[PDB]
Amino acid sequence: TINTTDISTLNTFIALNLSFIQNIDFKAIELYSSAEKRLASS
Amino acid sequence: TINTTDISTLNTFIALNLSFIQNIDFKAIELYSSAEKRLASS
Amino acid sequence: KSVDFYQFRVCSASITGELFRFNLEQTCPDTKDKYHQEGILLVYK
Amino acid sequence: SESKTTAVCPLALWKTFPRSIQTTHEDSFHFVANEITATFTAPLTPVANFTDTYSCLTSDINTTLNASKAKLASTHVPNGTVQYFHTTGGLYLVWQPMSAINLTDNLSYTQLQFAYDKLRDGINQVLEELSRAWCREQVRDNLMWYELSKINPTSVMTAI
Amino acid sequence: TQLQFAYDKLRDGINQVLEELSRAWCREQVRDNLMWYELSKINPTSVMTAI
Repeated sequence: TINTTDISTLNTFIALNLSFIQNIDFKAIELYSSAEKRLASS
Repeated sequence: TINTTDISTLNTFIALNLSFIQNIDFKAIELYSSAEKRLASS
Repeated sequence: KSVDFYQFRVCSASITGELFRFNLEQTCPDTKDKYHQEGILLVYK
Repeated sequence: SESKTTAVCPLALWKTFPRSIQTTHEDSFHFVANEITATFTAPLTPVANFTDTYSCLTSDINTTLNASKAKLASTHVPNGTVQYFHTTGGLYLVWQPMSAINLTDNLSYTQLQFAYDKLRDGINQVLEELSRAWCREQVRDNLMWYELSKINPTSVMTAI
Repeated sequence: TQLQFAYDKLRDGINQVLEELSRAWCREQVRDNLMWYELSKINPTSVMTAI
């Protein structure tokens, strides 16, 4: 009499190794600095 | 003796015909051209 | 006539039926790679 | 008095990017700047045929490129010559391809393009992974059907 | 407007691929039902205990 854990167990899983979607934070950007905007007031 | 290719072979598949998001280019657009901006005048 | 299983029929003749074999060699090829060319990039407004 | 040339040059540098994965497309390119989450497009032809006429920048672009590649030389080398492109929005792109060394206000649409490309890449990759896994299960199912057909092939033929 | 356009294109593509996948999986599901029916012809008790 022995434990069932000692007996090797085989498994048949075709591993559906997925890959989820990471989350990015969209940094707000701009082209022309406010200093240049003032310099363009002329 | 004959070649193995002579014997017909069945195809018991389930075809996973898919489609891939395609790729598109976003043309930059605008509403009022520069001329009307000049038309602003006063 | 083999339209459907609904109609009663008897089909046991076997004289010159077409021959077929099972193929056990097809497999899924592994995915390719991507060059992913890159370098230094500068912008100009 | 002073000539228009050598006095004012209508282009000024905005940002630099050491890492940018140029990816081709059907009829255009795609340059990615993950630092500000943007992507730029350009026609496949290097339309900047005569960037030499913009003779001002010739000086400093050499200097900036030298500084950047001096910083980056610990892991990368130049795998070709540099070129220039003119995007649709109006900006100008200077590209110096590099290979890693072997140890042995109208800018929103750019962000939109970046997000769309990211989603497209992710979706296509997961689709490919799922397709490969299903194909492997399909070969397994074909093996199972072949094993089961050893008893009575007529039933298998009528089912298929 | 451009945002709406991109979102609509993505939603359409995703829904279409989901529909195609569902149809293919249903076809394979009918095939698996037929296979289970064929396998149950020997020892139906095992099939019933598994289901």
